[PDB]
Amino acid sequence: TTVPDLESDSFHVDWYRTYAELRETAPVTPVRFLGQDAWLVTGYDEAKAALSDLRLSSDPKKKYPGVEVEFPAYLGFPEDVRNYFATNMGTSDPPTHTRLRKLVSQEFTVRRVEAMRPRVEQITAELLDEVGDSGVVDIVDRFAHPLPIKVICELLGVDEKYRGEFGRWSSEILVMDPERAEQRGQAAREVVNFILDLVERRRTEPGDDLLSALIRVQDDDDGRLSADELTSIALVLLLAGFETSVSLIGIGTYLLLTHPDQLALVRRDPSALPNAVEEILRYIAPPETTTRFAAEEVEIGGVAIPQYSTVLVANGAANRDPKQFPDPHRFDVTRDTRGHLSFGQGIHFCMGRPLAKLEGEVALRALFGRFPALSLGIDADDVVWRRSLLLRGIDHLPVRLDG
Ligand code: HEM
Ligand SMILES: CC[C@H]1OC(=O)[C@H](C)[C@@H](O)[C@H](C)[C@@H](O)[C@@H](C)C[C@@H](C)C(=O)[C@H](C)[C@@H](O)[C@H]1C
Repeated sequence: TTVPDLESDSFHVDWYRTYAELRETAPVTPVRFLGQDAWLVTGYDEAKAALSDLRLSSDPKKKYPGVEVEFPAYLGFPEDVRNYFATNMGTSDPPTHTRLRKLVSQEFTVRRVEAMRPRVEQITAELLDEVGDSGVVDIVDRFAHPLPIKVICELLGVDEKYRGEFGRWSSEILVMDPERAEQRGQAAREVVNFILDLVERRRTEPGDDLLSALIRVQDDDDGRLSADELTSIALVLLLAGFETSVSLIGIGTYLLLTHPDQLALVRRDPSALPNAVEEILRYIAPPETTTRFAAEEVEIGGVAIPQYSTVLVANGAANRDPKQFPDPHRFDVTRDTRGHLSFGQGIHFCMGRPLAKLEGEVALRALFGRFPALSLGIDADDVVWRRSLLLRGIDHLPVRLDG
């Protein structure tokens, strides 16, 4: 009877209990969000099927007779701005998707990511060197945020003097508040103008960075990245390239800090960090929901999703489905996390997984290694969770360097 409003506090306050209640009733239920009807998928089997069903399109640019396609994530976005944000792998369906992903896969490799390991370690050490030996500091502004932003900038050839503004615009983009739709759309245009210039500079002065490489990437069959494709891929790589890791590092720091046994365990055993990263992602997936558009009627979990429906796959909620992950509310750094959906599922499976695990592992290892008595600077229940279903995270986290 009562259709859930994804804007309500129920989805930002102890929201996993809310997901649990829904999943129990119907793993595929109708919901309201940003003034339109949608379907929320909270069951694991259902979410995995949904992401595996190509009839559920990822392309917001496709047009359908009498329909006005509206992806929640592009709230306040002019059409040209949307196109700049949506002409990449994550916003494409095969065959376009296939060639774009393959072309980008030729340069965004494990080798290139591993080559960065030394940089990630040095950047991590320099940031930690600067916070001191004691007292309180905001681990986000001083570590979780600056590390990923510097790494992605180095990967995409973004000179130092051009790194002080986009962080602000990206932040605004993560929140989908109807009240600030205009400010959100304007932050998006700034990002677009920033990318257009970056591409211009890189075309004019090539380097050994990923963007320079993508500008040259080609293949007999796949062809190459068109100007629009190159610009849009660069844009997403920039944002998705750091915001996710910022969430991972912040949430991971908070989780380990608020779970004595898990904290104590990690401090005693190092080789437990890698799986901890996986469990941190399973427990509180940054990309809580991922959007899809039903190009045809699609039945998921026995529910007929009508054609033209907006579908929100609750990746995060799927990771807490007790049917897939027993005692889903227990943060256990030793649990077998195989199968979680925090990196997606299917053809759109995260392309940056290698880099994310590298950053998370290097960051958490260094932080908890450098400060053995690190502790939260506030009560666990007082942490402020970013109000976003697009990318969950923590934007301010006080910590006591010496306990
Ligand atoms: C912990 C960090 C990360 C998480 C949790 C994460 C998660 C995800 C998820 C859920 C998807 C699937 C989206 C969908 O199904 O529509 C995805 C796709 C993707 N991710 Fe990540 N990601 C992370 C880091 C990265 C990084 C560091 C980069 C860039 C350097 C990146 C680039 C991409 C790209 C380009 C895709 C598009 C895949 C495609 O459509 O073929 N990711 N990511
Ligand atoms: C504002 C809308 C966009 O969001 C962002 O770029 C966010 C900053 C990123 O954190 C998102 C959440 C990523 O981490 C991945 C899950 C998906 C990504 C790779 C896509 O391709 C996807 C089309 C995406 O660009 C849009 C949803």
